[PDB]
Amino acid sequence: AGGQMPIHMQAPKLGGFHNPFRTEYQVVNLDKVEALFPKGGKITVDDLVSVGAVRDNELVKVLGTGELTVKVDLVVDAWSKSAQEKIEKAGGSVTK
Amino acid sequence: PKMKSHSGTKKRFKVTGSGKVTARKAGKRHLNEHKSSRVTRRLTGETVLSKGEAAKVKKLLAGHPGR
RNA sequence: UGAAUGUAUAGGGGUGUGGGUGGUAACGCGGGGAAGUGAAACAUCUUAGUACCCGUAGGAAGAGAAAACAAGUGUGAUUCC
RNA sequence: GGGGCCUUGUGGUUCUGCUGCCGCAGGAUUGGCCAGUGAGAAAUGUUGCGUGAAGGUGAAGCGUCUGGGAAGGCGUACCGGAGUGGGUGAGAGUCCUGUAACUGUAAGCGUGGCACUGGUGUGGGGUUGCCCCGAGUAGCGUGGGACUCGUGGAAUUUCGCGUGAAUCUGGCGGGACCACCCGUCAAGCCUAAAUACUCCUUGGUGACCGAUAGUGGAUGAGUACCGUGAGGGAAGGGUGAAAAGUACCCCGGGAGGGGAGUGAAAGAGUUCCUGAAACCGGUCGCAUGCAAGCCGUCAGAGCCUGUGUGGUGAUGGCGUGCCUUUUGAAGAAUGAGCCUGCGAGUUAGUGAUGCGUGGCGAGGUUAACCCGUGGUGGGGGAGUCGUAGCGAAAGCGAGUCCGAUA
RNA sequence: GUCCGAACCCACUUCAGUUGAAAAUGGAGGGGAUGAGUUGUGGAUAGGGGUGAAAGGCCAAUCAAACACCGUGAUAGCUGG
RNA sequence: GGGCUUAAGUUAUCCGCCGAAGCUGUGGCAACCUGUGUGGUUGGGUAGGGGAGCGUCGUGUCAGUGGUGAAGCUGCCGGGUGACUGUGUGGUGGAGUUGAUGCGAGUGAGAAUGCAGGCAUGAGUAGCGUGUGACGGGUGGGAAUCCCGUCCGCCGAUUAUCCAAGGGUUCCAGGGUCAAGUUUGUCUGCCCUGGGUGAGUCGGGUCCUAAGGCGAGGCCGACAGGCGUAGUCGAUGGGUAAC
RNA sequence: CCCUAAACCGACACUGGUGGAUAGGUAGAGUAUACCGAGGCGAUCGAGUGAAUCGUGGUGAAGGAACUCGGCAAAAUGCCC
RNA sequence: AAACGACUGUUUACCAAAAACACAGGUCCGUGCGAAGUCGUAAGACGAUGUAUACGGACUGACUCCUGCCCGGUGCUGGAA
RNA sequence: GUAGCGAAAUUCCUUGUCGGGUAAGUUCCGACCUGCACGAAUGGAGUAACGAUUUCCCUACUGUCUCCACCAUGAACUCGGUGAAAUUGCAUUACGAGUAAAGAUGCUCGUUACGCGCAGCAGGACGGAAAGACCCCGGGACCUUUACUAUAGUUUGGUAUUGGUGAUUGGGACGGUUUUCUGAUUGUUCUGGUUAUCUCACUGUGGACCGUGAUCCGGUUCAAGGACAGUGCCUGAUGGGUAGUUUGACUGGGGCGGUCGCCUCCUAAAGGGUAACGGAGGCGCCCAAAGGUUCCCUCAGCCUGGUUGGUAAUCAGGUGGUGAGUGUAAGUGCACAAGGGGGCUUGACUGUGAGACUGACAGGUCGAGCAGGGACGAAAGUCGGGACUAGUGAUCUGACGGUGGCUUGUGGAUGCGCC
Ligand SMILES: CON(C)Cc1ccc(O)c2c1C[C@H]1C[C@H]3[C@H](N(C)C)C(O)=C(C(N)=O)C(=O)[C@@]3(O)C(O)=C1C2=O
Ligand SMILES: [Mg+2]
Ligand SMILES: [Mg+2]
Ligand SMILES: [Mg+2]
Ligand SMILES: [Mg+2]
Ligand SMILES: [Mg+2]
Ligand SMILES: [Mg+2]
Ligand SMILES: [Mg+2]
Ligand SMILES: [Mg+2]
Ligand SMILES: [Mg+2]
Ligand SMILES: [Mg+2]
Ligand SMILES: [Mg+2]
Ligand SMILES: [Mg+2]
Ligand SMILES: [Mg+2]
Ligand SMILES: [Mg+2]
Ligand SMILES: [Mg+2]
Ligand SMILES: [Mg+2]
Ligand SMILES: [Mg+2]
Ligand SMILES: [Mg+2]
Ligand SMILES: [Mg+2]
Ligand SMILES: [Mg+2]
Ligand SMILES: [Mg+2]
Ligand SMILES: [Mg+2]
Ligand SMILES: [Mg+2]
Ligand SMILES: [Mg+2]
Ligand SMILES: [Mg+2]
Ligand SMILES: [Mg+2]
Ligand SMILES: [Mg+2]
Ligand SMILES: [Mg+2]
Ligand SMILES: [Mg+2]
Ligand SMILES: [Mg+2]
Ligand SMILES: [Mg+2]
Ligand SMILES: [Mg+2]
Ligand SMILES: [Mg+2]
Ligand SMILES: [Mg+2]
Ligand SMILES: [Mg+2]
Ligand SMILES: [Mg+2]
Ligand SMILES: [Mg+2]
Ligand SMILES: [Mg+2]
Ligand SMILES: [Mg+2]
Ligand SMILES: [Mg+2]
Ligand SMILES: [Mg+2]
Ligand SMILES: [Mg+2]
Ligand SMILES: [Mg+2]
Ligand SMILES: [Mg+2]
Ligand SMILES: [Mg+2]
Ligand SMILES: [Mg+2]
Ligand SMILES: [Mg+2]
Ligand SMILES: [Mg+2]
Ligand SMILES: [Mg+2]
Ligand SMILES: [Mg+2]
Ligand SMILES: [Mg+2]
Ligand SMILES: [Mg+2]
Ligand SMILES: [Mg+2]
Ligand SMILES: [Mg+2]
Ligand SMILES: [Mg+2]
Ligand SMILES: [Mg+2]
Ligand SMILES: [Mg+2]
Ligand SMILES: [Mg+2]
Ligand SMILES: [Mg+2]
Ligand SMILES: [Mg+2]
Ligand SMILES: [Mg+2]
Ligand SMILES: [Mg+2]
Ligand SMILES: [Mg+2]
Ligand SMILES: [Mg+2]
Ligand SMILES: [Mg+2]
Ligand SMILES: [Mg+2]
Ligand SMILES: [Mg+2]
Ligand SMILES: [Mg+2]
Ligand SMILES: [Mg+2]
Ligand SMILES: [Mg+2]
Ligand SMILES: [Mg+2]
Ligand SMILES: [Mg+2]
Ligand SMILES: [Mg+2]
Ligand SMILES: [Mg+2]
Ligand SMILES: [Mg+2]
Ligand SMILES: [Mg+2]
Ligand SMILES: [Mg+2]
Ligand SMILES: [Mg+2]
Ligand SMILES: [Mg+2]
Ligand SMILES: [Mg+2]
Ligand SMILES: [Mg+2]
Ligand SMILES: [Mg+2]
Ligand SMILES: [Mg+2]
Ligand SMILES: [Mg+2]
Ligand SMILES: [Mg+2]
Ligand SMILES: [Mg+2]
Ligand SMILES: [Mg+2]
Ligand SMILES: [Mg+2]
Ligand SMILES: [Mg+2]
Ligand SMILES: [Mg+2]
Ligand SMILES: [Mg+2]
Ligand SMILES: [Mg+2]
Ligand SMILES: [Mg+2]
Ligand SMILES: [Mg+2]
Ligand SMILES: [Mg+2]
Ligand SMILES: [Mg+2]
Ligand SMILES: [Mg+2]
Ligand SMILES: [Mg+2]
Ligand SMILES: [Mg+2]
Ligand SMILES: [Mg+2]
Ligand SMILES: [Mg+2]
Ligand SMILES: [Mg+2]
Ligand SMILES: [Mg+2]
Ligand SMILES: [Mg+2]
Ligand SMILES: [Mg+2]
Ligand SMILES: [Mg+2]
Ligand SMILES: [Mg+2]
Ligand SMILES: [Mg+2]
Ligand SMILES: [Mg+2]
Ligand SMILES: [Mg+2]
Ligand SMILES: [Mg+2]
Ligand SMILES: [Mg+2]
Ligand SMILES: [Mg+2]
Ligand SMILES: [Mg+2]
Ligand SMILES: [Mg+2]
Ligand SMILES: [Mg+2]
Ligand SMILES: [Mg+2]
Ligand SMILES: [Mg+2]
Ligand SMILES: [Mg+2]
Ligand SMILES: [Mg+2]
Ligand SMILES: [Mg+2]
Ligand SMILES: [Mg+2]
Ligand SMILES: [Mg+2]
Ligand SMILES: [Mg+2]
Ligand SMILES: [Mg+2]
Ligand SMILES: [Mg+2]
Ligand SMILES: [Mg+2]
Ligand SMILES: [Mg+2]
Ligand SMILES: [Mg+2]
Ligand SMILES: [Mg+2]
Ligand SMILES: [Mg+2]
Ligand SMILES: [Mg+2]
Ligand SMILES: [Mg+2]
Ligand SMILES: [Mg+2]
Ligand SMILES: [Mg+2]
Ligand SMILES: [Mg+2]
Ligand SMILES: [Mg+2]
Ligand SMILES: [Mg+2]
Ligand SMILES: [Mg+2]
Ligand SMILES: [Mg+2]
Ligand SMILES: [Mg+2]
Ligand SMILES: [Mg+2]
Ligand SMILES: [Mg+2]
Ligand SMILES: [Mg+2]
Ligand SMILES: [Mg+2]
Ligand SMILES: [Mg+2]
Ligand SMILES: [Mg+2]
Ligand SMILES: [Mg+2]
Ligand SMILES: [Mg+2]
Ligand SMILES: [Mg+2]
Ligand SMILES: [Mg+2]
Ligand SMILES: [Mg+2]
Ligand SMILES: [Mg+2]
Ligand SMILES: [Mg+2]
Ligand SMILES: [Mg+2]
Ligand SMILES: [Mg+2]
Ligand SMILES: [Mg+2]
Ligand SMILES: [Mg+2]
Ligand SMILES: [Mg+2]
Ligand SMILES: [Mg+2]
Ligand SMILES: [Mg+2]
Ligand SMILES: [Mg+2]
Ligand SMILES: [Mg+2]
Ligand SMILES: [Mg+2]
Repeated sequence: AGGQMPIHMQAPKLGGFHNPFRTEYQVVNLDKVEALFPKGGKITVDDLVSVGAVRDNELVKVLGTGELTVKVDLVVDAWSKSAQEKIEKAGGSVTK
Repeated sequence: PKMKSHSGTKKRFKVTGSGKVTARKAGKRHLNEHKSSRVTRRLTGETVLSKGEAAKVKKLLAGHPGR
């Protein structure tokens, strides 16, 4: 920077740490679930969301931005509270 | 060969979902007694870089997504 | 054969049993090990265990058959990509 | 785990000593599951394969035209498991060498593999009572080194100096350390393959160079030459299809030339293909000895030529080089004597980041490697980017974080 | 380690040379000339080292760290292209 | 500047003209904007940004072409807005190469006190390295510079003679005059061919040791190596038989 | 065969450097110097011409350092008894 | 006649030959011998086949007359509450 | 600062002053002392002899000169032969006064000049030769030292090599004298300091002997040392002997001096901004009140009267609007007071920040409204330090307190993260 203390020295270091064993949840939304299983997907699974798109060999958390007018049984790894509430409101369920 | 990323840039700069470059505010590590609570509030946040500084940081990060 | 000397050894006298000496472009292994350079100076650091050097191979060498990994199941020598 | 302690099992035996006239071991042509020239506790002859080094066979065109010469033109046939090349007086599938295909290899120290010969040879179950399981080692301290780790919370590993253990109810590892759990059994050794390399050998290849390039080196090249020495280190390729390299004559001491011969060409004559520029001259046209010229440019008479456009240019106007570097250069700032040749934005990353363009598209894409000895094609989705963000993180999630479920 | 003075060794002054006859000389003089003299042959000391009656002198015709090769296409915010 | 007051000086005022790549007229080119029949605006330019091209070499493909003459070189006559060019026409030359469309670059030079070669400028100029030569005759294509002779001059503690070191055939005879020789050259220390060096006693070795070198074992040193004993080399010396 | 060099060391057929031996006559102390001997050379571009000028020597009236930074150079002195 | 150096010598090969170096003489410090000192990692070696009248280092520089005051600072030597 | 010496190889002033020498003497040489800034082994003062040393004088002598002339020669010059060199953007390359990068053959205005040679001379072409050797800026090298950081070497102690036995001195174990204890202890064991002994550790040494008929080396032995020394490792000191390097910039060249961040004013041209080694000053604090709030008050000066008492202390009356005052510079403010005084207090808060100001950025500044929990006030309301603007330092690294997010098999620990 010409001898002036450069930005990458004047800015303080963002401290913190990384979790050595952090796992990342592949996330699928209710919009996507409705769009890719419109005929009232009875039992969606990890393999089904993978053949659609979830980037398999990972945990397959489902989130809840959307409407989900159909009844669906997700059977996935973890889910959000709003997603679960919408699913039982529509008449479906989650497992695992 | 692969281009290494700048270590200080990795440790100091973040990239948001919309491509904004943000750093931590400077001047709050010590000598905080004379500083009012208003000054500490101004210095405790997260600052968004200017366009030129953000471009320089993005060049320094060899595609590293920031901390 | 056995000194000083006692044991005996060193040494001495035979015999010729086998091996060695030196060369070699690159690659190997073990060891010694810079500086210019970069850091816009510079000493930590870098360059780099590089250049060079010593010893020493083989057709390849080194490594190699878990006093290993793994993390809750498991994998099952080493080398190389 | 092994030894020990036993319940059994050794290849069918001639029939030897010992332990107890039980059993154990030596024994001997003979089975033999096997196993072998390997690292494997070892290493000694005869017979079965294609071949490398050399070779052998190896297809099929004449006629006309122009030419010094036919491979070219024209006509017309042939071969092809052969139309890859390279030669031949010019551009050849059938002229030559070969090529395709097949074949031979006697020989090798031959080599590889097979048979034989020959040489070498089993365990399972129970059992703690005992016995053994690699010591100046492992650890520890200290001074250094290697590990992402630059002494640190410093594991693991290593060298020097000290100190120095347990040994199965044991040792070591799982990043200080302890416990438990899981793994493992150091301080003895040997091990093919995948990997690295090319002084060499053989064959082949090139949107590689073509004599200032490519090796320093196309030639007496590591030579000439330079240096006491280590060492440094050049330059010089081309007649023609064939020397047919110019007989003989003339001027000349020769050199060289003039005739003549050879040749398609000799102004291809050896200093030899092509023969550029600087540079040096002969001849012809015009101008030029009253003139002050960055040398040009515009105007322009005359002369020459007319191949009716070109050459030259009296005389008038205007006009201070090129480059570099500079606020500013014709500058008395820098560089350039001249020509010819050479001499500086390249290349590599499944690098970073844009754009153009093409493909596919909520998907896109493979890397290594495998197959194609037939390539540029196919496989390979391990990975990787996109698919949700926010937070130091646990985590939560169209939200998240600071905050008091503000 | 006397005196004068050839050879010999030296190098004080001057002139010439200074694209020289010569990358240090020539002409004219000048100092030493039995001494710490001079010279031949062979040998010894080697680069952060040598040797030096000491000038940083000399070490193969440029020495405040020789030469050659190598690291190496060192680096140069500078100059040129 | 000439010259000017008889203004061609100063000043007020009036009427004309000259005068630029400015403006206008006319012809061509180009960029951009605009509704897209029109038209409008614009086009000096260094550093620098963007866009579109020329030429060279290699190469895929197609079309070809070439001894009835390719490349290169060199005239003339033409062409394009530029790099450049003609499918015009000769000359030289003797084996390749053109157009279209892609692909790949060792792709363009006037400068670097750039590198290599060739060649100018200074210039027929400076110099030709201490000096004494003259003449008669000869040789020869050619003579101041070769040979012979006669005069003359020079050196003479060296311009003589012989060794060592070093050089290496230069020595001798014959043939030669491209090069070399600071000129000429018939001449040469040059070139070519052939020839020439004879030792029991001379100088070295076969004998000896000095300085110093190397060094069986050995001692020392991580390695590499250092030193050194016994020894063994090493003249510049000792020893050694001819004039 | 050259060898106080045209043959060696200096890039040269280079007014430089190069160790040792022999070394006569006359004048002289002398191996200085002059002219000669033994012997060897005439030197490796010449021919001319009274230019300035530069180099190298020579002479000088009267004066005698007035020159000049300075008696620089030259002159004088010089040998033997 | 003055300055400098006592003297003969030595020195910047290639701009300085001197008043600079050396010198004989002087003083101080070290060294009892496997010396101190020096070269070397070491062994060894020089010193020296020497032994304090010797050796090494430092300064001074023939000779004559002399060489004053200061131990606070620094160094050296000795001492150790 | 003595002897001695002194305008000196030292004396700046300076050609000091006087004396000698010359017709004339900044030099000379003899004196003076006013020694800018002599001085006693970095020796002081002298000194016969010596010197291609430096300086002055006399004599002789001369072309050194007045003042040059002449002679001969090697070049020069002409003819024949042979035949370079540095240099070179160019060329048909005048002068004058101008002009221009401020010194022109080349530009302007004029003047002069037929074309070409030969021998000469050096005023110019900022002539040629050497990318200035001075200066500055960047880099390097070597040198120095009480620069920094290291190191060879030298030195200290520990420990290993390294053992035997003693005394002489301190700390416990340990019981059982004292008196668990202010004070004494002894014996039984253990452990330091110091010191002397002993000797097939070791010393590379003095003698002898052997390997051998060897000044190396080794072995045996004697003598002398002796657990010391030596060496390894660890450790403190020393260490320009050696090595790598650092040693700022600004600047009317550099050095010296001064300056470097922040605040106020002027320059600054009536917004903001605006440079100089321009002109003036301040800051690196202070205050638990000099902060918050509420209520109250008005100053300085002047005039008159008054014990001590004066120009001016305290008091009275009159006058007096800002001229006093403001913790601290200056400006802008403040008398409605932001100036003076009393009461009660801790908002010198926690979570925040709509919206703006100002910088290239880092950053700097203001801030309404809200919640929590407070202070003051009857309330309205005000309070996130101070009338305002200086009183300050990014990041890294480390530290303390809190928190408990993470922790490499698990649980701890440890480490880290957050505040
Ligand atoms: C008295 O002031 N005058 C005017 C100067 C001067 C006078 C007379 C001289 O005789 C010399 C000099 C200058 C020096 C310069 C020296 C320099 N060097 C020492 C770094 C240098 O750079 C070179 C060079 N080769 O470039 C030399 O020539 C050099 O060494 C040398 O010799 C010099 C001389 O001769
Ligand atoms: Mg800074
Ligand atoms: Mg903190
Ligand atoms: Mg705070
Ligand atoms: Mg071998
Ligand atoms: Mg370094
Ligand atoms: Mg650096
Ligand atoms: Mg740098
Ligand atoms: Mg192996
Ligand atoms: Mg296995
Ligand atoms: Mg055939
Ligand atoms: Mg035909
Ligand atoms: Mg074991
Ligand atoms: Mg361990
Ligand atoms: Mg350690
Ligand atoms: Mg490390
Ligand atoms: Mg450890
Ligand atoms: Mg763990
Ligand atoms: Mg192995
Ligand atoms: Mg070549
Ligand atoms: Mg060619
Ligand atoms: Mg060539
Ligand atoms: Mg040679
Ligand atoms: Mg023909
Ligand atoms: Mg021709
Ligand atoms: Mg030719
Ligand atoms: Mg030709
Ligand atoms: Mg005329
Ligand atoms: Mg004119
Ligand atoms: Mg300038
Ligand atoms: Mg110029
Ligand atoms: Mg000029
Ligand atoms: Mg310049
Ligand atoms: Mg030039
Ligand atoms: Mg050029
Ligand atoms: Mg996957
Ligand atoms: Mg004498
Ligand atoms: Mg001599
Ligand atoms: Mg001299
Ligand atoms: Mg001269
Ligand atoms: Mg004398
Ligand atoms: Mg020698
Ligand atoms: Mg000096
Ligand atoms: Mg030299
Ligand atoms: Mg150096
Ligand atoms: Mg390197
Ligand atoms: Mg460079
Ligand atoms: Mg320049
Ligand atoms: Mg016009
Ligand atoms: Mg116009
Ligand atoms: Mg117009
Ligand atoms: Mg334009
Ligand atoms: Mg225009
Ligand atoms: Mg441009
Ligand atoms: Mg044809
Ligand atoms: Mg071509
Ligand atoms: Mg093409
Ligand atoms: Mg090029
Ligand atoms: Mg060119
Ligand atoms: Mg050239
Ligand atoms: Mg010429
Ligand atoms: Mg002439
Ligand atoms: Mg001339
Ligand atoms: Mg001439
Ligand atoms: Mg001449
Ligand atoms: Mg002559
Ligand atoms: Mg002659
Ligand atoms: Mg004759
Ligand atoms: Mg004579
Ligand atoms: Mg005589
Ligand atoms: Mg011979
Ligand atoms: Mg011959
Ligand atoms: Mg010869
Ligand atoms: Mg001869
Ligand atoms: Mg000739
Ligand atoms: Mg002849
Ligand atoms: Mg002859
Ligand atoms: Mg013998
Ligand atoms: Mg000897
Ligand atoms: Mg040996
Ligand atoms: Mg002998
Ligand atoms: Mg001998
Ligand atoms: Mg002779
Ligand atoms: Mg000679
Ligand atoms: Mg020679
Ligand atoms: Mg006589
Ligand atoms: Mg004589
Ligand atoms: Mg004679
Ligand atoms: Mg002779
Ligand atoms: Mg000659
Ligand atoms: Mg004449
Ligand atoms: Mg005379
Ligand atoms: Mg006369
Ligand atoms: Mg006279
Ligand atoms: Mg007279
Ligand atoms: Mg007189
Ligand atoms: Mg005078
Ligand atoms: Mg005068
Ligand atoms: Mg004189
Ligand atoms: Mg005389
Ligand atoms: Mg005196
Ligand atoms: Mg004096
Ligand atoms: Mg003297
Ligand atoms: Mg003396
Ligand atoms: Mg002398
Ligand atoms: Mg000498
Ligand atoms: Mg000299
Ligand atoms: Mg002495
Ligand atoms: Mg010693
Ligand atoms: Mg000795
Ligand atoms: Mg002295
Ligand atoms: Mg004292
Ligand atoms: Mg003292
Ligand atoms: Mg002391
Ligand atoms: Mg005076
Ligand atoms: Mg004075
Ligand atoms: Mg006087
Ligand atoms: Mg004294
Ligand atoms: Mg003193
Ligand atoms: Mg003094
Ligand atoms: Mg003295
Ligand atoms: Mg004295
Ligand atoms: Mg005297
Ligand atoms: Mg002298
Ligand atoms: Mg006189
Ligand atoms: Mg002449
Ligand atoms: Mg001539
Ligand atoms: Mg002017
Ligand atoms: Mg003028
Ligand atoms: Mg003019
Ligand atoms: Mg002109
Ligand atoms: Mg002339
Ligand atoms: Mg002339
Ligand atoms: Mg001139
Ligand atoms: Mg000049
Ligand atoms: Mg310069
Ligand atoms: Mg220089
Ligand atoms: Mg110079
Ligand atoms: Mg430096
Ligand atoms: Mg140097
Ligand atoms: Mg010690
Ligand atoms: Mg000890
Ligand atoms: Mg004792
Ligand atoms: Mg004893
Ligand atoms: Mg004793
Ligand atoms: Mg130093
Ligand atoms: Mg230093
Ligand atoms: Mg460095
Ligand atoms: Mg600086
Ligand atoms: Mg500066
Ligand atoms: Mg200044
Ligand atoms: Mg303003
Ligand atoms: Mg304004
Ligand atoms: Mg400004
Ligand atoms: Mg108040
Ligand atoms: Mg506070
Ligand atoms: Mg806001
Ligand atoms: Mg502020
Ligand atoms: Mg509130
Ligand atoms: Mg209340
Ligand atoms: Mg206040
Ligand atoms: Mg207040
Ligand atoms: Mg830092
Ligand atoms: Mg793990
Ligand atoms: Mg907080």
